[PDB]
Amino acid sequence: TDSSQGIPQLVSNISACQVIAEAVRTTLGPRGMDKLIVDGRGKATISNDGATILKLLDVVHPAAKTLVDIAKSQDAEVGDGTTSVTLLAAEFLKQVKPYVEEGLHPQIIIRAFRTATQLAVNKIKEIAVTVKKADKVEQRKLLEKCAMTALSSKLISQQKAFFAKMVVDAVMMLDDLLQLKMIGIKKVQGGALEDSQLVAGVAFKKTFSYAGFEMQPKKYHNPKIALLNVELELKAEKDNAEIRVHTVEDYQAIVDAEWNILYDKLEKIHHSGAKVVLSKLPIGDVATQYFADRDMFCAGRVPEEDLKRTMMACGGSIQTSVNALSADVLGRCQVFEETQIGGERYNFFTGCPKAKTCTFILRGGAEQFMEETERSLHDAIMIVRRAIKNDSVVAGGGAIEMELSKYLRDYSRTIPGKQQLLIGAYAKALEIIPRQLCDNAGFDATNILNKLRARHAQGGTWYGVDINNEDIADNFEAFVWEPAMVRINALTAASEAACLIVSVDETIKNPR
Amino acid sequence: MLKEGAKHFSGLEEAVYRNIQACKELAQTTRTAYGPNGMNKMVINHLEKLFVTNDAATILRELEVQHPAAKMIVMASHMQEQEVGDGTNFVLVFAGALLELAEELLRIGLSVSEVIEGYEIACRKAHEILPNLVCCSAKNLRDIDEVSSLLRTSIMSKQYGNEVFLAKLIAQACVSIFPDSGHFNVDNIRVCKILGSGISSSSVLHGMVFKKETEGDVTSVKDAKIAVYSCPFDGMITETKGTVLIKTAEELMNFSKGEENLMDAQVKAIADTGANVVVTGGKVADMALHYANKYNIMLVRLNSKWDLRRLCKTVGATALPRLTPPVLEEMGHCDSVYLSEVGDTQVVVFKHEKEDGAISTIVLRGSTDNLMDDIERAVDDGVNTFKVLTRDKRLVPGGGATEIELAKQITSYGETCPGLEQYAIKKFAEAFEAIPRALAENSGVKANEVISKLYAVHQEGNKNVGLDIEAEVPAVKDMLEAGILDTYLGKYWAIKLATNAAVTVLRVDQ
Amino acid sequence: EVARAQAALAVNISAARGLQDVLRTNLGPKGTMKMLVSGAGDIKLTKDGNVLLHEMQIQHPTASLIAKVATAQDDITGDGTTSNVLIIGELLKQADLYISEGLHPRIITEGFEAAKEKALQFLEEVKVSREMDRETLIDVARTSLRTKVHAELADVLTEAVVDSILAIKKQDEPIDLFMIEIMEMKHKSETDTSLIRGLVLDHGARHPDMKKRVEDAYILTCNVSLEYEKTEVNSGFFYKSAEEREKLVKAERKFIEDRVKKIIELKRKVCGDSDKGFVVINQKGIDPFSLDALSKEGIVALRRAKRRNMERLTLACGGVALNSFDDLSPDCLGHAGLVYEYTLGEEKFTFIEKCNNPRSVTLLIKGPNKHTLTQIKDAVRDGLRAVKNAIDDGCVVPGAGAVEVAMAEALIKHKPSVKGRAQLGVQAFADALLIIPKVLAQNSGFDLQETLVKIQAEHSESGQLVGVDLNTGEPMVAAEVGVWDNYCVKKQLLHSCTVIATNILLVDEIMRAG
Repeated sequence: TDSSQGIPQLVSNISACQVIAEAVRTTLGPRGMDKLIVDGRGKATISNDGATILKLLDVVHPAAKTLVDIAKSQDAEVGDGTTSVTLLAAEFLKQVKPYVEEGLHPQIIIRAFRTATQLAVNKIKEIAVTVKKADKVEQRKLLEKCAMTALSSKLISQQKAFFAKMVVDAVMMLDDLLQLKMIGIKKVQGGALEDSQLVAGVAFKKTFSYAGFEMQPKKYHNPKIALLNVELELKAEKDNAEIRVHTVEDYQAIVDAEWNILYDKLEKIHHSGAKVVLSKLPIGDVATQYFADRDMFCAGRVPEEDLKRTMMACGGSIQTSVNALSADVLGRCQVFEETQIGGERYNFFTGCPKAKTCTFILRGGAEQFMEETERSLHDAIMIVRRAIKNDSVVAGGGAIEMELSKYLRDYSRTIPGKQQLLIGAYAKALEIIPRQLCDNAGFDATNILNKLRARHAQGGTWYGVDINNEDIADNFEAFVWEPAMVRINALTAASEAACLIVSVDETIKNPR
Repeated sequence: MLKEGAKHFSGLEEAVYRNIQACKELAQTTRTAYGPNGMNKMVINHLEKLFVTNDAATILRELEVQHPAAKMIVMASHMQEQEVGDGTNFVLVFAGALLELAEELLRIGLSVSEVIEGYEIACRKAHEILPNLVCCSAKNLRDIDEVSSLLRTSIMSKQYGNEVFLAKLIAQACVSIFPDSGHFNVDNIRVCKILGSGISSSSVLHGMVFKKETEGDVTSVKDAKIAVYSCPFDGMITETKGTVLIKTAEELMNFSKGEENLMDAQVKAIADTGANVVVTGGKVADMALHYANKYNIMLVRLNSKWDLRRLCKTVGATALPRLTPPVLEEMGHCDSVYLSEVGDTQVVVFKHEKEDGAISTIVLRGSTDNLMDDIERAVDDGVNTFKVLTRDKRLVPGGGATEIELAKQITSYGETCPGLEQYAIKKFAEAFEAIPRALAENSGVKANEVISKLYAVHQEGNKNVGLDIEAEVPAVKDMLEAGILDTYLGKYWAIKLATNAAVTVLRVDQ
Repeated sequence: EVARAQAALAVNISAARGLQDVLRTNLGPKGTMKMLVSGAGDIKLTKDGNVLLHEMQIQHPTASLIAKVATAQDDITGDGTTSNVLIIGELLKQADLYISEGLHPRIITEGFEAAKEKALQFLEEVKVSREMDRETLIDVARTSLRTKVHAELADVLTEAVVDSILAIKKQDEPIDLFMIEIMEMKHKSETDTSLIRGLVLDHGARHPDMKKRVEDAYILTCNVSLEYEKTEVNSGFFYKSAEEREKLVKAERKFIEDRVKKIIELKRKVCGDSDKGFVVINQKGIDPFSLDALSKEGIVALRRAKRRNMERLTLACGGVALNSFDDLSPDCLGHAGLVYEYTLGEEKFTFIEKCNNPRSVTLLIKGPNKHTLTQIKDAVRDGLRAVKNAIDDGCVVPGAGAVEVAMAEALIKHKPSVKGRAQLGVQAFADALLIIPKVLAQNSGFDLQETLVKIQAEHSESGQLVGVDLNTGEPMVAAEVGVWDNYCVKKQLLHSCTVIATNILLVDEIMRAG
């Protein structure tokens, strides 16, 4: 039943909120130091962003928990915008602390936050630029160049331009969501970089070799696919038993009756409807012997992320048994084709009755380039999907961020009062974001930032410091391309995510 | 006192000191609250919703202290919330600021047998002329802006910006469906929390609104015999998977047999109990689901006590576990029952409309409860203030615009009377500025600036501050002719009740 | 471990003042109500000299004796416990000073005797015979109520006080053991102190409001079973044979429906009408189906009105306790012109009143039922004990310290013996007498000597019984005012002082006894 009142708790709230932003300071452009974080569970914990470690960190603070949840409120929407919100609202809170000693504490606190955050979105949608199917691009040529935005921005190679169209394929196929939970991507070690692939359904990286695995079909044009969340192995149904002998005739039997059931278990789906049986869990010898006795496909230990998207793709269901199951709970494609790619026994699933899954298959022939592009795929995905969703496309990299705080430095003159201080703090927050990607561009922030300000006293269309080019210039014409929608989103967060707890300098906690 | 033994938490110094001290320090909330404020309190009763509040009642619910007064005094403050929803963020700071006024006189040595009297005497003198400074009244309660005007101090007092639509929404709620003839009900008209949409989308859906899912069908007939059951369907005997594949192909069936034919007789006697809607405090089994639809019984897959309570309250229900053929002692109250999509969520809607027992229900749509509760808090304290059961609220100047009015009343009357109470009465003419300061604080100026310029307005009735730029430099927001008004009811109480608290709390030495 | 001579004697006078230091803030209308959240651990409020003691758990040995002697006083009085405690340590001050100037405690006490006499004799010498009248009784009422509470709420308590005192005189009882009945009532305001000419009954029934308004009562107060039991018992409990339990359960319900149908026979025999109510009142509970069978016929069947009710019902109503319904007459029952089942707050409080030959006329106090309502519940009772004495004595002297400037000053004028051996106890005695008149007078910001010299001389001049105004600490005339000291009250506190003031004075050594 504990509280700290006044400014002392208020200011105490910001650092707990700020320190996590000091991590993400630039985690979007990734460069910095990344420490592998092993929590008290023995779990090595890392991220491609700020949010996942934020997901991992917990606080007794409501404050430090809010912007967490807020950055998470921004996170799961776009899959991005976390670090942005993570920095900005904390930056506000970071900057008002000296003001807090002067005091902002009157509820002249909360006003200029959201009052000036509309000025941004007032500037956003007026400078916003919309993209279409015939417009400058197929909208695939956009999602190309927005992949060439998102994929290429981090390095890699002209496959980034090749993937730029290739990633858009399953995108266009599945485009509903902002993200890939229907799409997914298959990492392929082997082949080469220049060829990466896409399947109109799930395509299993590897299914797993058994006794009779070669003697079981790797190919079906009519897969009726038992989609198993559950294993069938020698351990699944025991072969161990015994029986009394004054005659040894029963040694064959007491094992054989159990043997029949391992058979019968897998066979009963096999007999009912099943050709293909995909288990995400082991298949052992004596079971797969009957699966090899069946020679209607056996799988085990296979990815469920593919197997449940196989349910998505096929129309069958993830099966918690091999029994009690119908022929409809079976997955279905017009293609079961296993042609091993590298070490991956590679199941083609396509021709599905629905094919809610269409998965891009990234093939590198090497490990490094892929996971860099696979990380850039999420980039492309989070963008190229959203580039369709909101066709109005703002530009990042201090495009408006320097252009907003430009006016939002210019907006200071008309304010004066207690919140003109906020206006300056609100302004340069926009510019504290590129204030890193400057360093990621190798640039000094401030001079570059001040240039950009001068460059926004000269230019100011898309101009900004782009770690994309490591230059300072128009972002949207630099192919810095993300929809203008996330801006309002972040800016609805930015000023407002800060104003929550600064509305509270008296924060009560209880044991109960 | 002179003993190693006996007892006390109060007395001597302490009565003069500790009993006045923390009771004041309680006011920090009400010092920042009651009237437009952006200032809030994150109060964590650890619910995993970290609760923004300015409402003293649920601020003081956690607060526990050895000071017997501050221990007690929250009573009168909560006894206040019972009587009026608004004015409660007023209660704690006014007396709390009015307290140490006497303690300064105690430093002067003005007796406890003396000072509080003048307060009490001017507590009279207030409540003497306090009804004289009544101006308006909230008359037609179906009308929006006679109701939303009272609301426009009350929710405003709790919270500032959201107030306006709320006041509309609450008046559009028509808590006047209760004729307010002496009739008002907090459960029948209820808040129903809906995650998402807008809080501008937060509406009033009349009936009983349960965000819990209507399962399967809707009621057979709209005057239901409403089956409200804590555990009608827990499952009878559940299925298993043994081998991390299947247990046995043979063992599967017998448990569905017990499940089905029981839940046959179960839901058949949910049909034989005549239930048109079966309302399940626990889960539902798909068999009983199938049975609930065949036997034609509206099914509610899950129910919080929020349902079950109001169900027991409204329906006359008793939420019951059932593995057995049931009987309804619940019956219905309701003349209507539905699945409606409200919050654009499929919702269990029990419904009817009357004057009395009538359920006409707020449905709040907000991304969280901290949204839909503290605002509800802000909301319902106007809904609570709507509860007068004198239909005309006798609306005084709102926003505490009667402060400056009584202030010169009491200070002139403090001039009249002689003796140490003349100070106490003039001290009673003081604590008025607390909320004008509490406003001017969250607004950012001193009440002096405010109140002296409102000592320049002398008799005004209209102008008083808040949270706004008008409340800072101009020292003026027009709180009588406003749209922002408050009843005389909470005026009758808070000035007297916060006094009733402050009466004996200096007297208590042990 | 021991404390020799003055040490154990220092412990005596030490603890005494904090008691009084409570009383200087606890005495009279000048005194202040004391909330104790510590004392018993309970959350409390009190004004009295006796009650604040016992409420505390008191660890000091000197104070282990102290809650004892005011108890028997507060029994009789209700006031003067707020006073007697003052004079004792005020006497312990003097007695200390005289051994501080050197003396034995014996040659101290020796002078108490004639001083105690002449003052106890002055009790006779002063004693004001006041014809005991609701007006005068209001005054003796409110003075103890003002002593403990607001003069406002004193007069609020005074009525119900002076109400039931003439009503217990109606019972020919000079003391009061009945119509002492103080009924807490669930309310938003303790402001209401009322009188019920008959009881306030507890449970109308678990099936409520059967006949809620009974304007002619035929009262059967019956410890019988209309709830015998409806539940599962074999011999009356759970036996080892489960099948043998429910065999007797129906006959348990049937023996109820024995008594139920007897009422259908009885209400018929008694009433034949819902107009003049036949009233079942059960010391046990009553089955709702008993209630239902009775309620629909216009019968009110009360359950679990306590044994105090079973008496006062049988008593106040001219009622009866008849433990078999069977068939009975209305005159086989008592009668009350009002039985009304009344809900303010949670419980429905059935008011059986206009009770013929009332042996209990209930004093209603509405309120939150807090220590607050208790705070007006004790003063009334205390004020009741005061007017009880005011009924007891035909002589009540003024209050407000008017007695001692008549009493002490005389003993201040003269050693009763006019010899020094008395002076040793007379200086101590006559001094300690003036604490009550001086304390609240000085508590009001009015120096005692200047305040006393008036009220002293104002008695010396006028021969007047001359009071203090307890809030304004000024000389007043308490003969007219109504602050008035029962001859019963004031006498024992003198003894209560003396009896406890000698041995503790005479004990110079203390030691751990085990």
